[PDB]
Amino acid sequence: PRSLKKGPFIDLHLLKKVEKAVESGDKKPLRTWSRRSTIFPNMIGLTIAVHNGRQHVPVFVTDEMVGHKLGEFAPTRTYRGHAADKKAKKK
Amino acid sequence: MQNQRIRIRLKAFDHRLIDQATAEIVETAKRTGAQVRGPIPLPTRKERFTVLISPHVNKDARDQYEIRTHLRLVDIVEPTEKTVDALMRLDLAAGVDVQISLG
Amino acid sequence: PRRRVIGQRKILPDPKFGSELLAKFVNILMVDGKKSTAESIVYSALETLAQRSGKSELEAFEVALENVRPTVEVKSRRVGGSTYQVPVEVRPVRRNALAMRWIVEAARKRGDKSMALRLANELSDAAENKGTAVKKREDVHRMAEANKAFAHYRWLSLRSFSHQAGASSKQPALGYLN
Amino acid sequence: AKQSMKAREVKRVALADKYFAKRAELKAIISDVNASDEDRWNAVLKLQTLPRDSSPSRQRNRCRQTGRPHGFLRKFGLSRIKVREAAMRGEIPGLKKASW
Amino acid sequence: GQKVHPNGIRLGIVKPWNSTWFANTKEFADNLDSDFKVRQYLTKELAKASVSRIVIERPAKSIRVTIHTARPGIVIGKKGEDVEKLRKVVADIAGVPAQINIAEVRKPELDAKLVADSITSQLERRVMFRRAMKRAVQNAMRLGAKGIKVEVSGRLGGAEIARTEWYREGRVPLHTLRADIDYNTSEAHTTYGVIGVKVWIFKGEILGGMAAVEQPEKPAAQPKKQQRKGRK
Amino acid sequence: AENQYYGTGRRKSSAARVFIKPGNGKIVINQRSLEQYFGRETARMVVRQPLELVDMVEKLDLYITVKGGGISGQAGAIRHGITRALMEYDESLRSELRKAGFVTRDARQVERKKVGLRKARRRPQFSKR
RNA sequence: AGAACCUUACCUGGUCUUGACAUCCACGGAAGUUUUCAGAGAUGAGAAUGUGCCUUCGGGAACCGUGAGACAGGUGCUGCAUGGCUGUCGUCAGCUCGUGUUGUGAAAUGUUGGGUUAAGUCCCGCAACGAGCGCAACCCUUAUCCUUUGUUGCCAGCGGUCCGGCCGGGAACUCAAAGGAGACUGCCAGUGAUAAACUGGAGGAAGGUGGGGAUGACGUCAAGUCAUCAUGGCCCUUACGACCAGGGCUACACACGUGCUACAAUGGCGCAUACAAAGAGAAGCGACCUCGCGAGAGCAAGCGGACCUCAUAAAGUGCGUCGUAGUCCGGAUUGGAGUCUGCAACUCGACUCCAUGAAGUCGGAAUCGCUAGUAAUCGUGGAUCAGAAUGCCACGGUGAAUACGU
Repeated sequence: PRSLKKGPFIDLHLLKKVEKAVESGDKKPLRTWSRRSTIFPNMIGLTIAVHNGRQHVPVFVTDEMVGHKLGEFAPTRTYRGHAADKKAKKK
Repeated sequence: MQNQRIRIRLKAFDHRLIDQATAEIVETAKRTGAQVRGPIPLPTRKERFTVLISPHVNKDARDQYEIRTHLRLVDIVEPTEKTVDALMRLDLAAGVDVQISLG
Repeated sequence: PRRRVIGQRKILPDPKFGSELLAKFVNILMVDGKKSTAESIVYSALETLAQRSGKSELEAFEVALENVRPTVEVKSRRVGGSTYQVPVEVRPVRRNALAMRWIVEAARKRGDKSMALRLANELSDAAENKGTAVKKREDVHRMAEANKAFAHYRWLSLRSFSHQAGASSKQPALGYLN
Repeated sequence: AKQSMKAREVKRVALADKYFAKRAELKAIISDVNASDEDRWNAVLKLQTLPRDSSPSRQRNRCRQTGRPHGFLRKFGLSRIKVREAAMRGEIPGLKKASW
Repeated sequence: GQKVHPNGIRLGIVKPWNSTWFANTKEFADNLDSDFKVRQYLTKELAKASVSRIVIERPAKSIRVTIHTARPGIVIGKKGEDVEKLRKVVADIAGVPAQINIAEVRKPELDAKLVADSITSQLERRVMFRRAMKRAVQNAMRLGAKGIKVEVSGRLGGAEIARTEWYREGRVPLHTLRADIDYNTSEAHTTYGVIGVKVWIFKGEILGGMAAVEQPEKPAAQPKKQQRKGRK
Repeated sequence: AENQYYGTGRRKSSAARVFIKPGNGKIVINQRSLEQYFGRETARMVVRQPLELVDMVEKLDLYITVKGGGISGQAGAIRHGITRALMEYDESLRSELRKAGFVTRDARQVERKKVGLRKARRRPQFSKR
């Protein structure tokens, strides 16, 4: 297994996004480039739009996803299935 | 066996140049001191390189370059201060760097 | 091809007994370069053989190397629309090695609970001409009596031969106009 | 070849000294086992984002002459092709073709 | 287009290296890149002279330029201002202060880069090349040496095809390790693009211009050389 | 005549140094016993193998020094060092031992791992088409 | 030659246009460094340390932010538009320069024959004469071995003594870096047209240019690089430039090229047991140390590497043990915990290690290197090197069948 080693991360980018977001409880989805960032208690009930490189994809932040990174809910690679080859695109 | 009192070390890439530069230091030490030895060969280091031979592709043909590095030690069992004074004064080489520092 | 005559290596007696005929045996007993094991397998086999008959440890090895020995070989060299086979009588260095190969080729499938036993059983057996490589002999001489029919692009070779101080008849042997 | 990876490297070495010097020893002090119930406090390790391009993990340097990436050799400060042009003409001390 | 480069295997015996200094591994790249920068920017200044080689050498606390020339006076200029300006910039590039000497001039008409500047001038200047290859060869064999090869490329006459031509005469060894032997590949521009000449010239199979050291170890240095063999 | 005759025991670029003398049949290896140098090794019957061959177990006393190589091999050189050292009991001694191979050094010399090849001679494998 | 971002070309998202980087001008700031806050970071705004260089004492360069130009910049396009460079044939054993002669000339001749070879090597010989290129050689290396050194090298003997050169000491001895020695079909014999040369003899490590490397003809193939770089033609230059970030080739329906290790018992299991070479360690590694199952942790003498360390070198050996059952071979996966390089380990990073435990029993079509230190096989170190080697380079362990014949 892999880990986060030993130091403390809160991410600089989510600290400053979250501080302005919490004050209303919630507002419209926060435009996020931070795919490096873990999910945290401070972020519970926010809606984080996560750039995947092509576009932002909405991740709804909630208690069950705190063991995880923002970049896990938001996808990257495309899988061609083998019922039959993928004919179409998905955005 | 003996314990190393002091280290004088000669480092070069040209093998004839180092053999000549130690033999002359050895001469200076017998002429300008009393307690000298004949130069210890010491093992030679060699660094290994591999590169292409064409700009692009041709995996089979390849190139290998070598660079050799020669180490002489002398090991004068006692230098007089007057020996060390002549050594550093009559220095002028480029194929060899002579080291008199200790560590 | 080949401009001049080129030589062969010579095996120098092994380090744990002092025999050339054993140092050549251990060389084909080698798997993954490991002659220093193939030595350990020869001497451990030989000693099990030595309980079976005490007059020599080499008894059943030395007679195996005579009895399963092929005396004749069949060779192959394609001609056009045909492959054919052409018999030759074989040189002693390969007579000896074929038999050494065949004793060890049979041993590694004997399934016995130690390789020293596997090799010791196939030697006790091939010494009495009852074992696994009596068949390997039998076949290799059959081919050499059967393939006496064929020649190398024969119909034109048979005039070419007759003027080169050859016979009025098909020579069943390699690399001659026949 | 391209100028953009070489430009990246030129701008990076000034940002190594400017961002990175003050963070140099900071991994051992604030994070690892010496930061057992000492430091380990978020507010000084959110400050390593400025050094994020300046990070030891992008101190890959490549050719020193051109800034050109891939196939590098640290001992000359060159690469395969650029070592070869100078070895061919003897421009590098002690370096020759190999036989033994 | 074959062969590992002909002068490159010769670099360890009776051909000198183009540079000679030593840096103890960790500083060897920093010294190699400065050794290049002195090559590149110094030759820019002497553009108007004619020069066959550039040799850069680094003792303690010093950098020594050797330069090899078509004549001794060509780099000095009027009243040494010129050669001070050369040393000025060698001192600016290098982590040390600078010395410069002009070498003794020996076979400057048969030397690798100076014979090839003479031959490249004909193609550069777009002369017919009906007689050139023969007049190049006539003058190399009239001034000295034992054999020459010239190969000329860059689309002779202005061509829109690949177009090469060549000339060998006398003796030109290729797989030889002993003596210096002079090769140059020129690069030069004209109206239609880059042109280039590959020039092997062969002066002698024994040449004393770099030779092994005067003594072996065994006769050299101290008269009483035998050890005590212990006895501290 | 000298205090100990000496053999150079060359096999495969390893040197068995072997000082032979008259004594009571003994062996010394790297200033210790057989159990020390050749601990649980076949190497102990190796070093006995040249001493049996010329029928001299009970007549040579020996002092043996050896470096480099693999252990079964170090002994294999000592098997050459013991016959190397023997030359002078009689004038033919060296002629007969040279004819059997036990003075004769392993005339095969290393081939360097070669440029452009995966070994010394091993050229790439390609089907490429 | 060591793909999270970087790298990276590709694609998208923020943001400016002299611009990442140079000179030159305009305007604020010295650059360098430290610091709060907004902003994803870029960027921007403010703060404190410093206030250098020159001076029309205004103000500028330097360097940075801003702006405009000349201009910088382009993995921009074209490899029948190129230069520089290298690959194929092939170790083919041939190819060419100078010159004459024979034909009207294109072109022959030599460069073809007999004998022989690594060889245009060498005996014989014709219109081929004269001569060069490949090969042959010098060359480096190795092997003994001659030679000098005598340590961080060695130690028949001698001392403390675990019998380690650590040390009192000792030179019988490898041994290391360096001059290099020896081997030439020259000797002798058989063969071969005298003969090159093949084989045998003998001393020596070794007889067949001693082993190994260097080593590659003129040059078609229009082979391939505009992406090392030179560079004309020739296009953008608010960009076919630049900062910053994220994402990818490491995708999955699969096939294929290659290498690894395996499919056993020649082995593996447990316990005990042995010796390497070569090189890396100046920015770095590092004994002992105390913690830790290990990895690692945090401290650190010490180092300059023939002293210390990577590193327990493994395979191989000892003993007892195992039977085709995918096991007693093989150990992949995956769950889980400890650890690491870095703001940051999710797809795409490393390491230790606990438990369970598959495929595969030598495989169709396909398919390659090798003449002997080779092939095969086993481990090591290094080059690269943030973090990652099955690979490359070299090294040492152990080390094969045969080469009749064309």
